[PDB]
Amino acid sequence: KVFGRCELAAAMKRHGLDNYRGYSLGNWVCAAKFESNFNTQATNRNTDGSTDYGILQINSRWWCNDGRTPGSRNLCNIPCSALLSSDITASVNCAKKIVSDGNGMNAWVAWRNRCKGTDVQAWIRGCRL
Ligand SMILES: [Cl-]
Ligand SMILES: [Cl-]
Ligand SMILES: [Cl-]
Ligand SMILES: [Cl-]
Ligand code: NA
Repeated sequence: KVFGRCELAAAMKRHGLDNYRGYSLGNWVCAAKFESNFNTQATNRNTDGSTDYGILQINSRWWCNDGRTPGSRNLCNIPCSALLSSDITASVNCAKKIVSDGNGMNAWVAWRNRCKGTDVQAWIRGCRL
């Protein structure tokens, strides 16, 4: 599923991400835009052999099991394919664990390079929330 901007904002808000660990909703929407272009089915292979999955490009090296990343962990305790569903619940719960682990949203390279320090509220402007 390819979400619309406000559709995704509303789904993320319902799942508890607005101001989660101090990150306003616009941060999460911005991160999703530049990580996946709002596409739940996005995958990208990394040089170390891990793969990023889903709307928030969650990495198989630490967070989910895809059966092809030797020596990796599965800290969200999910198959990585669960992160590609049109239902973002799995991705959101896993993202909550990630953002709590210490480095906050810096875990997402696109957020660090393209959202951090910008007017992120613009990503939810106009939406009925
Ligand atoms: Cl915001
Ligand atoms: Cl772009
Ligand atoms: Cl594996
Ligand atoms: Cl933080
Ligand atoms: Na893994």
